[PDB]
Amino acid sequence: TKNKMEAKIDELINNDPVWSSQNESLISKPYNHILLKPGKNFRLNLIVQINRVMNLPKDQLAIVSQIVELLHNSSLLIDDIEDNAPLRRGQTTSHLIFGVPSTINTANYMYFRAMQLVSQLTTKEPLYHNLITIFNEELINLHRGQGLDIYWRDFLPEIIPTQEMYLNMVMNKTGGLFRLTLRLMEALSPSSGHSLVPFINLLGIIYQIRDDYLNLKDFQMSSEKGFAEDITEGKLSFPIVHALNFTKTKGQTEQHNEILRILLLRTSDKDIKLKLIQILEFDTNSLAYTKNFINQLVNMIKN
Amino acid sequence: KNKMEAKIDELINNDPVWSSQNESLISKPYNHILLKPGKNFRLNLIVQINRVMNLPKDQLAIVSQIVELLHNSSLLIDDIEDNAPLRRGQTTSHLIFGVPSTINTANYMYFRAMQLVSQLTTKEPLYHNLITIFNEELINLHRGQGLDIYWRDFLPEIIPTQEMYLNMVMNKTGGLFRLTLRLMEALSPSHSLVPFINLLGIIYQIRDDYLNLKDFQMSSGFAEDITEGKLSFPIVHALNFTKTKGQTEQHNEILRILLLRTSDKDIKLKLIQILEFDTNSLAYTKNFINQLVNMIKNDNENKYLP
Ligand SMILES: O=P(O)(O)C(O)(C[n+]1cccc(-c2cccc(-c3ccccc3)c2)c1)P(=O)(O)O
Ligand SMILES: O=P(O)(O)C(O)(C[n+]1cccc(-c2cccc(-c3ccccc3)c2)c1)P(=O)(O)O
Ligand SMILES: [Mg+2]
Repeated sequence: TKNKMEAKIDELINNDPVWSSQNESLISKPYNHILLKPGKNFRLNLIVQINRVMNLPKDQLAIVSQIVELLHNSSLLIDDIEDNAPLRRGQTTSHLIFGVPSTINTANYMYFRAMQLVSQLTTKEPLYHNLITIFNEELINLHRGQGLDIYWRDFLPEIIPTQEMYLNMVMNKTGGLFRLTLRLMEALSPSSGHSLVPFINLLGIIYQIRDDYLNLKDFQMSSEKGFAEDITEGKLSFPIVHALNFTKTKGQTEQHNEILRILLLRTSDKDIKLKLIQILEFDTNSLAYTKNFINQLVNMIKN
Repeated sequence: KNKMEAKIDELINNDPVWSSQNESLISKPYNHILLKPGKNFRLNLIVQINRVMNLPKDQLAIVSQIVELLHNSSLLIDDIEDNAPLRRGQTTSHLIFGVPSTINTANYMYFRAMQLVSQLTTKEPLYHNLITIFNEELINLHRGQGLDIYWRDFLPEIIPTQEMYLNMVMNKTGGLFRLTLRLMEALSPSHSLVPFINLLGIIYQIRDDYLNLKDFQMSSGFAEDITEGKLSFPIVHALNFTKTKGQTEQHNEILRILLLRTSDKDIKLKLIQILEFDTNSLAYTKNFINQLVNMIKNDNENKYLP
């Protein structure tokens, strides 16, 4: 009724928005699905290990953990949409089950739920301001890194990145969550000089180049060891970046172009992928180059 | 191994490298939607509201920028989520730069927006209030958008009621109206205008749902909401009306057309004719909007406005 309706609207607009625990469950489906995947012990082991120097009390360490786990899982949900990945940790990808729209919305929602947890880290406004800025800064870096990686891949051959460009993209893309985890911890430390940022930056780069490497190496050694999905994706991986620049430099026009063509196919044909990998093995010698580059990186730490 | 060790050492000891060219690459999907008019009515509302807030112009520019970023980014994401081919008569960004880049750019702008919040003030208490406001309304916006998408993609599992729909809108459409307002109120150097902005938000969304069908009916507007299978205000009224009146076949027929995700003009017209001739849903929505607007017009004791 013109009265009851106005009264109902009046009561609706004078209250916070209504949100039930049922509503919360319904929209958390994409996120709950990715949680079932393993790998959480080591990222927690990373946090733990790192704490053996930061000395954070345990309730605080646990909040950092929650923050990082949400950001990380949300990134994976989105990354998989962005890469059109059919699988994640041996399971069907969330966007294929619940659809791209819900998966995108849920992942972004969790970015903000993570943000909200930052206030549970302190009651001291000065520290709080610093933690948010860190949060803000590394998420900004994560997106800058991912944005370049995606652009190079989706607009290939518009830009053939050099090894230097690739490494700057990784510092942003992969170093983002590594630095975010460490920087939050270093701002919380009750310690008493320098940070482990440079170290974490190097760990990030070794992590990413090794990942790029094994994606091809595992497939080359065994078709049932991996799928070499980085090729299907058309990714400008470390070994690919070396092959594309080597070929251009040595004047191997045909090879340079065949590398691009296979990347642009977004193919899942195993033989075509194995051909590209053997091109990197025997012609550009990108695999050995990458293997050696990883080792040198690793020696920079162990030495 | 030292020239290589040297360059890595230089890399890991510096802030990550990011140039203005890199910034340009990444902004392309956002810039594309900028060629979209309307920015003035959104800034108008900002300027008009500022007559009660009176923020110093310099602070008003930053709020306005935070607002533009969030609104444009949310539209880029909205278009991917609805698989929309057009936005303001122009091809949507994701069809041009692809879905991957558009999502990433839109998300990047949410964070650029967030960074601008820290420049509204250096006062530590207030800053936190501003972040909290920001955080809370984005959360609401996603909850609402999440629920809207869920009802659409799971139909016919859940048919919302008018009440459920109104709560979804308070979260979805009210989020950014309230974010804008609440920020301005928190910064004001001078009763809350939040109730008024919520109503404005509800009016804006119902009217949006209404016009999407009316513009098509009065002239083949494409009625994309039908193609999208959206639980719009008229559709929600038609579904619950036929269910209550026990009109089983009309109920099912509306569900069937929505589930078709059809671009067929004749089929879309058939659904509209059900709404006009069977449920009288469009006339019901027209009336419902008028009533909401009257709540503002007949606000003599100024309960809602200042
Ligand atoms: O093969 P994908 O697409 O699953 C990929 O690993 C996704 N990805 C993107 C950004 C960061 C990470 C990542 C990898 C390892 C550890 C972290 C991490 C996350 C949080 C805290 C510490 C470390 C992030 C992975 P990639 O970086 O695009 O190769
Ligand atoms: O027709 P669509 O799909 O572009 C749609 O308007 C998208 N949408 C979602 C959320 C908010 C808004 C919106 C519309 C107009 C103005 C604003 C706004 C946002 C911030 C500050 C002032 C105004 C938000 C639009 P809808 O809500 O999904 O119907
Ligand atoms: Mg990836």
